Amino acid sequence: AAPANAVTADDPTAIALKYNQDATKSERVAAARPGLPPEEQHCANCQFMQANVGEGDWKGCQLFPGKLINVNGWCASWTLKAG
Amino acid sequence: LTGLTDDEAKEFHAIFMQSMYAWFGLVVIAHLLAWLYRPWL
Amino acid sequence: TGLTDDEAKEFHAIFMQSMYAWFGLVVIAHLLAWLYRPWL
Amino acid sequence: LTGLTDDEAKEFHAIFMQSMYAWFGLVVIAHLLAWLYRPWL
Amino acid sequence: SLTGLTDDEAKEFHAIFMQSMYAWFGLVVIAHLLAWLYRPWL
Amino acid sequence: MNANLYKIWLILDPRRVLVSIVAFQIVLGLLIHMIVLSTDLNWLDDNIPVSYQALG
Amino acid sequence: TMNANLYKIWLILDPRRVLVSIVAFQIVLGLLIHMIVLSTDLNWLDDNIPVSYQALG
Amino acid sequence: NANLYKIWLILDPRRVLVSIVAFQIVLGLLIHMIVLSTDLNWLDDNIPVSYQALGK
Amino acid sequence: MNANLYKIWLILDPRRVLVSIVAFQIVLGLLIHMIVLSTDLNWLDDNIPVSYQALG
Amino acid sequence: TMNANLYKIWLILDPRRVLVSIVAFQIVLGLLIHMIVLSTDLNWLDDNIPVSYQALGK
Amino acid sequence: TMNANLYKIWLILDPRRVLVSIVAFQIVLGLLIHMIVLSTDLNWLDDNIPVSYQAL
Amino acid sequence: CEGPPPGTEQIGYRGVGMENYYNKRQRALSIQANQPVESLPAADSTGPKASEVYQNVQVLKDLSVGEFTRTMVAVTTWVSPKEGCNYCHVPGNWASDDIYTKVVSRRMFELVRAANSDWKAHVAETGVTCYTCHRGNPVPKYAWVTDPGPKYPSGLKPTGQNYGSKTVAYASLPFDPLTPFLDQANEIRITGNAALAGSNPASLKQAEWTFGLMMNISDSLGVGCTFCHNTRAFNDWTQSTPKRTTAWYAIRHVRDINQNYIWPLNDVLPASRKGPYGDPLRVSCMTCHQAVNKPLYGAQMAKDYPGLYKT
Ligand code: BCL
Ligand code: BCL
Ligand code: BCL
Ligand code: BCL
Ligand code: BCL
Ligand code: HEM
Ligand code: HEM
Ligand code: HEM
Ligand code: HEM
Ligand code: SF4
Ligand SMILES: [Ca+2]
Ligand SMILES: [Ca+2]
Ligand SMILES: [Ca+2]
Ligand SMILES: [Ca+2]
Ligand SMILES: [Ca+2]
Ligand SMILES: [Ca+2]
Repeated sequence: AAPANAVTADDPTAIALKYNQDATKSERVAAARPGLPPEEQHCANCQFMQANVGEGDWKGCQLFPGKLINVNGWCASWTLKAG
Repeated sequence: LTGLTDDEAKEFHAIFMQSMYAWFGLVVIAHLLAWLYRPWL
Repeated sequence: TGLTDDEAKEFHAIFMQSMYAWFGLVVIAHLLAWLYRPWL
Repeated sequence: LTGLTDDEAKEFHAIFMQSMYAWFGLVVIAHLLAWLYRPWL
Repeated sequence: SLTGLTDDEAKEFHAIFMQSMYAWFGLVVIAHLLAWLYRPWL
Repeated sequence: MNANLYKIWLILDPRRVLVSIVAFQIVLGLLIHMIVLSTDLNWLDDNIPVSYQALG
Repeated sequence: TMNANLYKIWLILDPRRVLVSIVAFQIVLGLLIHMIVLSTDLNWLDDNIPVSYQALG
Repeated sequence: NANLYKIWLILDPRRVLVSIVAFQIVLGLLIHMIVLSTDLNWLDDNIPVSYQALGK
Repeated sequence: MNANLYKIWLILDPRRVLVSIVAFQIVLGLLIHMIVLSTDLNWLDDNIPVSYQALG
Repeated sequence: TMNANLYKIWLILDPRRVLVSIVAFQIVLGLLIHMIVLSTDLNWLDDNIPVSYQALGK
Repeated sequence: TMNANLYKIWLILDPRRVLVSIVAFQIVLGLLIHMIVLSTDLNWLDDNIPVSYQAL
Repeated sequence: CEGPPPGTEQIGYRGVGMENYYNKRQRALSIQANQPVESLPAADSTGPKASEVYQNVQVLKDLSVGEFTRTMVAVTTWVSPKEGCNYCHVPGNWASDDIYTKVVSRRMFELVRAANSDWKAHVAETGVTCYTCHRGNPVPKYAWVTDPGPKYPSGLKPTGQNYGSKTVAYASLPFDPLTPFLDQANEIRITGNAALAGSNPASLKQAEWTFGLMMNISDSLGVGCTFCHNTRAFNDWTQSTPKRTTAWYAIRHVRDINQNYIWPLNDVLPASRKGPYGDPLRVSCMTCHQAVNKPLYGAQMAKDYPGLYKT
């Protein structure tokens, strides 16, 4: 039920960043990105998610301009939402 | 005109045609294998 | 050429066995190569 | 055709093959040492 | 005899040739013994 | 063909025809292999089934 | 399927010259083919397989 | 083959020996030069040790 | 065709004509292939049915 | 295992033409092998062993 | 180990041609070796030993 | 061996012989090998500037946060797609400069912005991106270091020439023209301006070094000398093509890149990025052009990234 501009698996940027729209099917453990335990890192708590784009579970992301991610996803550029 | 008697030209022709057909046969086997492996058309 | 008809029979016999022998080695060498480093 | 008689061609062939096998035998040994020292495949 | 040596002449030359060749090869072996001791390459 | 095609060897020299065929065929075969290797059909540097230098 | 009288090929073509041409052609061909193969991805000398022996130094 | 010895009735034994000797020496030089041009080079491989390093 | 057309071989050498045709045809055959290969009809580098360098 | 009639090689090949060829080949091979070795790490002339003699003067 | 009949070599190889070739080979070999050594660290001409003779 | 017909272009007046020939099949495969990566979707250009949202932005200050993020995604694909963001970034700390790739990349941003804004006499409106050089590799495939050449014995001084070297397109000309002319700024002109002798001290050996550089320039752009010269008078600007004027500025552009952008990074670059002389991998015509008269066959990539221009 993904919108038309959703980030898709064939997107080059998704490949380089190891994006998935379900963070439990992601490589969050291997990267061991700092700031939280890798078992709690998803899109809803990332600094790069734009809550003012998209709707529902399909919000905007800065790294994916013109596209939408899922709030339950993850990629290797994960950074704690301090703001 | 070539030195060959009418019977010699008959014998050389029989052997020439059978050998050329066999070479063409080898060519066909090789081109089938090549077509199976790498069709070019 | 000079060869008699029987001298052609004898040379042809040794030539064909030798050539088939050479061709058999070529097949074995290509089998070894295919097993080691298949190219198709 | 070369000048050798049939017996001469027989005697030369016996020594030639015996010598070539000795040479080929040495070649295998050298290759065995090369493979033990620096295997290349 | 295509070269022109008789059979005894070909036997005498062979004996002296093989001995000289082995003596040369002896020198070659002795030289390589020193090189391996001085500067082993394998 | 024709029943009297054998008479072609009364006109053309059998020996020269044979050697010309052997010479032509070896040259054509070398030429065609070169032509094919210079096209997309090249079967040596296509990394099929694998690239063996990437294995090192 | 060969013919029974194929041996008569040696009444037309010199068997010695054919032999020397075959030996000459085959040696040339073998040198050419090895160098061709050595110039592709299939090169078996500089492929560092099983190991790179320059890396040992 | 049992009648292979007759090859010396067709091909001059003296030139064949010379051609074999000449061919084998060139081939031996060629093969060494080929192997020395690759990773298998055993002379400049600093094995067992680099002797130029020993002098620095 | 005329009934007495066979009389052409009373005035033109059969062997040269046969040789002349063979030479012309081989040359023309090579010329036309190279020509066709230099146009849009080229069947070698047309990536049809597939590009084989793209398989890896 | 050599053949007893191997001496008969000098009935076929000229001993004189053979001896000159071996000498020439051995001289050239010797020159060739020395140069190849000098081109590698094995060089025994420019290795500054035991010492570098140009440093002594510069 | 040398043979007692080694003197018979002069029944085989011309003494004149051998002597000329030896002095020619030795002269050329000696020039070559002096060349090699000068081109290396062993150079005894440009080593400024015992002193450099080029004054300012 | 190649097969006819070649591609052809007339450069000069008819009969003067200024013509270019190329292989049609190699051109098609080169065009395939110089495809530009499709530009990212446009981002919202509104909101706060990067200068006031992030902690250590020294170059891209005036980009919006969206345009700034878009730029970071783009450079990752152009430079380090296999490694990702953390090729240039300390994990868990985007602001930290405590990794050598970020320090280098910051100067690379200034390099590209200087190229796109100040060197249009060279790069026109096409410009350059990180991709132009890096092509998806952190280390550009066609960077160069000063070439020491073959080994000599200790008693013979290397000549710097008389050797089969790709750098001068397989001539035996002086095989390192990059260091004296595209790094240092040695004089390239040798042709006299007067018919009679008396006022031209240039030398035959200077002619050979210049000739070697022109092989490299020609080879780097995939062209012959007649792309820029009428070879009846190499020195005569009035008979040259406008590409020669462009090439003149490009030489000075390349000098600026190596002396002012690459060389000052030498101490922070690892030893793996340095040549036998300790010099850093740096830039020549080949680095951008890669055997094409225009990088990427003139593909306009920089124009879709406003952060790749000055102020
Ligand atoms: C997709 C591409 C395919 C492929 C497609 C084909 C196709 C299709 C064909 C071939 C054919 C052949 N290919 Mg190919 N080929 C491939 C890869 C290879 C490779 C390689 C290294 O990969 C090699 C070595 C070969 C080799 C060969 C030959 C066995 C054969 C051509 C023989 C010839 O020209 O006959 C010349 C003809 C003769 C009759 C020679 C007769 C011998 C005489 C007696 C020789 C005497 C020596 C002579 C007198 C010397 C001259 C004298 C001088 C003075 C010394 N192929 C790949 C896998 N190849 C052909 C074939 O198999 O033919 C049956 C063929 O039709
Ligand atoms: C990695 C292996 C390399 C290669 C490396 C070498 C080297 C190295 C040499 C040769 C030599 C030869 N190779 Mg090979 N060769 C390759 C591929 C081929 C192919 C092919 C269809 O791909 C063919 C037809 C050949 C043919 C030939 C001959 C022209 C020649 C042997 C002398 C002779 O004239 O015999 C002709 C008589 C015959 C009966 C024809 C022989 C047919 C051979 C057995 C190949 C056909 C089967 C082939 C292996 C099919 C693949 C297997 C299946 C997929 C399972 N090569 C690949 C690219 N080849 C040698 C040579 O020149 O000898 C003088 C030689 O030194
Ligand atoms: C992937 C590449 C493979 C490889 C693939 C092949 C293939 C495939 C073939 C060869 C063949 C040969 N290869 Mg190769 N080859 C490799 C690496 C090497 C190296 C090396 C330095 O690495 C060397 C020196 C060789 C050497 C040789 C020769 C022994 C032989 C060619 C003979 C010829 O041309 O006869 C031409 C001469 C004549 C026709 C004269 C008449 C007969 C003569 C008298 C025969 C003498 C015996 C012959 C030399 C015996 C060797 C056969 C062995 C089974 C190898 N290979 C690697 C491992 N090689 C060919 C072969 O085995 O042929 C049987 C062959 O088809
Ligand atoms: C992996 C790399 C290995 C290596 C791998 C091999 C392999 C593998 C082989 C050789 C072979 C040879 N190598 Mg190598 N080789 C190495 C290093 C060297 C070095 C060096 C400076 O490093 C040198 C000078 C040599 C020299 C030689 C020759 C002794 C020989 C080729 C003779 C020939 O062509 O005969 C051609 C001439 C004729 C046939 C004429 C007829 C007979 C003549 C008159 C008598 C010759 C005597 C013969 C050389 C005696 C030596 C046999 C010993 C077992 C070595 N090797 C390194 C360490 N070398 C070959 C060999 O051992 O052959 C048996 C061989 O197959
Ligand atoms: C790191 C490598 C080593 C080294 C490794 C070797 C090795 C290993 C060998 C030589 C051998 C030789 N070396 Mg070296 N060599 C070194 C440095 C040198 C230097 C130098 C300026 O540094 C020189 C001038 C030489 C010169 C020579 C020759 C004396 C000889 C080869 C002659 C030949 O080809 O005969 C060819 C001519 C003929 C066959 C014709 C018949 C011979 C005649 C009758 C005799 C002539 C004199 C004879 C060669 C004397 C040898 C005596 C001692 C063993 C040296 N070496 C360095 C230090 N050298 C070889 C040798 O000793 O051979 C026995 C040998 O195997
Ligand atoms: C990967 C897509 C990626 C992200 C995401 C990313 C983020 C990022 C941020 C947030 C900053 C600002 C940090 C701050 O608070 O100061 C920043 C700055 C720079 N980056 Fe970046 N970055 C990503 C990828 C990359 C890659 C692959 C490189 C190197 C090629 C790179 C480089 C830089 C540089 C340089 C800066 C500083 C810029 C400046 O104006 O000074 N980034 N990045
Ligand atoms: C574009 C703005 C851009 C970035 C970003 C970039 C990054 C970058 C990095 C991270 C390095 C260091 C790589 C390493 O690990 O060593 C680096 C090095 C070089 N670059 Fe670069 N680069 C960008 C742009 C460009 C452009 C347009 C060129 C060509 C003119 C170029 C060239 C080079 C060179 C040369 C090096 C030095 C060699 C090296 O250290 O790898 N860069 N760049
Ligand atoms: C082709 C390989 C080629 C040659 C040859 C060539 C020669 C050449 C000379 C001799 C000069 C010096 C002129 C003088 O003395 O005043 C020279 C100078 C320049 N060239 Fe050149 N040149 C060749 C190729 C090319 C090509 C393809 C271009 C354009 C891309 C080009 C450009 C230039 C420029 C610019 C100069 C002037 C450099 C300066 O004065 O700083 N050349 N060329
Ligand atoms: C190296 C010193 C060098 C030369 C020489 C050079 C020449 C050159 C020419 C002549 C053109 C114009 C081609 C045309 O058809 O008009 C041109 C164009 C571009 N260049 Fe260039 N160039 C050299 C080096 C470099 C380097 C190192 C870069 C990358 C930083 C670079 C970039 C470009 C770009 C982009 C263009 C296209 C401009 C356009 O007119 O569209 N050059 N170069
Ligand atoms: S940058 Fe953060 S919010 Fe955006 S897709 Fe990656 S993990 Fe999700
Ligand atoms: Ca393949
Ligand atoms: Ca290998
Ligand atoms: Ca070693
Ligand atoms: Ca097709
Ligand atoms: Ca020393
Ligand atoms: Ca002195």
